[PDB]
Amino acid sequence: TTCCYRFINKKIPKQRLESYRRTTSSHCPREAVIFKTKLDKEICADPTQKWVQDFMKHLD
Amino acid sequence: SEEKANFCSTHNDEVYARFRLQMRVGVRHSPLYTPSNMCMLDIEDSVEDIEESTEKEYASTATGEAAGVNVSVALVGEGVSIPFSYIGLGFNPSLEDSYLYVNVSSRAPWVKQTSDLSANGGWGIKQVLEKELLAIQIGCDNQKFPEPADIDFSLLVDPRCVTSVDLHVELRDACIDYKQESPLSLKGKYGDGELVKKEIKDVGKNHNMCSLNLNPG
Ligand SMILES: *[C@@H]1O[C@H](CO)[C@@H](O[C@@H]2O[C@H](CO)[C@@H](O[C@@H]3O[C@H](CO)[C@@H](O)[C@H](O)[C@@H]3O)[C@H](O)[C@H]2NC(C)=O)[C@H](O)[C@H]1NC(C)=O
Ligand SMILES: *[C@@H]1O[C@H](CO)[C@@H](O[C@@H]2O[C@H](CO)[C@@H](O)[C@H](O)[C@H]2NC(C)=O)[C@H](O)[C@H]1NC(C)=O
Repeated sequence: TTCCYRFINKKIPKQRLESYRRTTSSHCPREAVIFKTKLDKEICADPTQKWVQDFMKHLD
Repeated sequence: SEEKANFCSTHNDEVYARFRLQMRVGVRHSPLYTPSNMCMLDIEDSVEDIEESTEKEYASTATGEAAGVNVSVALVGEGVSIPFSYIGLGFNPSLEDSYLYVNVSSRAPWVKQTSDLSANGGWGIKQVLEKELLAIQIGCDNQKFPEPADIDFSLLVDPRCVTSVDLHVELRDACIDYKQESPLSLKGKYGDGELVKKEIKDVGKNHNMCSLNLNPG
């Protein structure tokens, strides 16, 4: 499992996205959400940014 | 330069992007990893579509794998292409814990003209400053383990094989050397950037070197 050392300060395009995933604590110090894409690229916003929590609600 | 100069001269009043990455990755091999010199690198661009808009999403991705470790670098413009023209690794084929250096660079407009991002009041610069996303990520290949000018990027790493990460990144006016300022001078860091900038510039004493340069024109 992968781990984020940095975060995007912008918000990612709604249209372009696809899947979602959430980290493994013991592994990754910072808990965060990983967003895949139509492009098959895994951007990752460090949450607390509601923009994320909403997007994930759109996912779910 | 011979050309770059003549060019920047003959092109005073507009701005072309140059994007530049430098990155030292600390590596840790799997106990079952076998030493190897193999290196695979690749660049791939793509032009997907912002449904809502009339404006295409452009994207350039560089990738390279060596020493059990694979890297992927993804730059995504809304309405602007910054084509990666080149990637280079410096890497160490042993089992030893070691460093892996990753260069990535855009095209020189004076090799092949990128867009003048300044046209129409700096429309492009709007597009970049606001829209451009950058996504770096690092993994372990197929090796198996025993169980505001602040550039806006995301780094995800598989920590099993990755010990450390340091990088300096920039997206800047491709002629800022011959200009006082520019409206495109974005920069980014993570850990000792200015250091890895110094160091990358000469690891070719103590590593294998592979790299890919795309055809000019
Ligand atoms: C990433 O990009 C940098 C910048 O282009 C590369 O820097 C180049 O590194 C090589 C060797 O690693 C340098 O060659 C050396 O030049 C010195 C000058 O004193 C010479 O005495 C040595 O015998 C050697 O030829 C070269 O100077 C340098 N280029 C520039 C413009 O500084 C670096 O190699 C890249 N890293 C990679 C692919 O891992
Ligand atoms: C490093 O390489 C691994 C192995 O190729 C990549 O993992 C693949 O991810 C895809 C998802 O599209 C999965 O189907 C498989 O788990 C993997 N491919 C296989 C086993 O052939 C991973 O994408 C790479 N990471 C980076 C940053 O390049």
